[PDB]
Amino acid sequence: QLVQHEVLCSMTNTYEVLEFLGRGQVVKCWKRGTNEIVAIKILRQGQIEVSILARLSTESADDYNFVRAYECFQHHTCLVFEMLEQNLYDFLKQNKFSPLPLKYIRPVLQQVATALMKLKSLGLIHADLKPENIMLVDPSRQPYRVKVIDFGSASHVTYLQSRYYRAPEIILGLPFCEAIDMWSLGCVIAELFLGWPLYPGASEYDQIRYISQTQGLPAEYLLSAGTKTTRFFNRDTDSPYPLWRLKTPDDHEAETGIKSKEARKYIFNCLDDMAQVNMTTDLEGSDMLVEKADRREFIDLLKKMLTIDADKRITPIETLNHPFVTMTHLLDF
Ligand SMILES: O=C(O)c1ccc2c(c1)nc(Nc1cccc(Cl)c1)c1ccncc12
Repeated sequence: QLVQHEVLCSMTNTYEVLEFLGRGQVVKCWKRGTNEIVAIKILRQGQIEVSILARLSTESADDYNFVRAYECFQHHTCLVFEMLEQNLYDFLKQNKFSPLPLKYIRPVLQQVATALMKLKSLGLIHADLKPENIMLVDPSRQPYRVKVIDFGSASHVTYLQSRYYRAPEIILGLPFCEAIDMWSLGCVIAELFLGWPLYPGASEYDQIRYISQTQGLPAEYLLSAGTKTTRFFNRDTDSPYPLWRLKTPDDHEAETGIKSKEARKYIFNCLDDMAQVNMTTDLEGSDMLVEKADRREFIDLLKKMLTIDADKRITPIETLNHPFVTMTHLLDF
């Protein structure tokens, strides 16, 4: 867990520490001799990280919108990163949790989907995509330019992801791949759209309960394959063709001690019902057709990212081709 004060020595530079950033740990340091401020992270989970940072060090961090890693050096192994400004949670919070308009959501989506495409091409799973792991480079001089950070959970093709952004296959204990990151991306853009997480479950039970209430139960063939399914669902009869039912909150609390909570600011009966919420009424004529068409494309993309079966879930390349991202739906105006 190390300690603090001032200064550290690289294999190629020297870094004076100025400020603690959070708990491995991350610290803000001055690249001595330059005008650069950098973020240094001080950590087998480190071996996997450095290797993946290495396999990406050869790729274009700016082109694919993932954080630039400069050098690795032991001192405890340290990792030097470019300094970013603000993660998406602090952005929303600093904005009093008001919705983000779609026109600003679109370029964030496009940059993160691009990074996911780069990761899928290298056979890599990020496994911790979430608003804290997406940072605005400079919200004032480069508005809405973002970098994906934190490959500490990353892996090549258990208990993964941050719970609000966790895919059904991880909740249920199914086989999985890089598709889990696309589910997290859907939860991220929905949250920018709402100003609040879509599925803020306080436990894995509440998480799959929220998802099931808005999207229906996962299909029987998924439930029957999951190693964790019976923690949250009962077979009302034996297979073949069990009648799968979600445990009720009272029943689930009774056998578990976990009390269910209500953490949602919005409860949708289905994802289509999102399309209308928080729209500007003042829009006149052709501007409102634009907005209504933008929202239809956005929920259409959102539903394909939040497809419960990972085999049917849209891929990064295909979202980069979706009209919400490309804006071909707006040419009809
Ligand atoms: O892991 C990385 O790749 C990683 C890479 C870059 C940053 C980071 C983590 N964490 C930051 N802040 C932060 C905020 C809260 C908790 C923690 Cl542990 C760290 C940060 C800030 C400014 N610029 C780059 C970073």
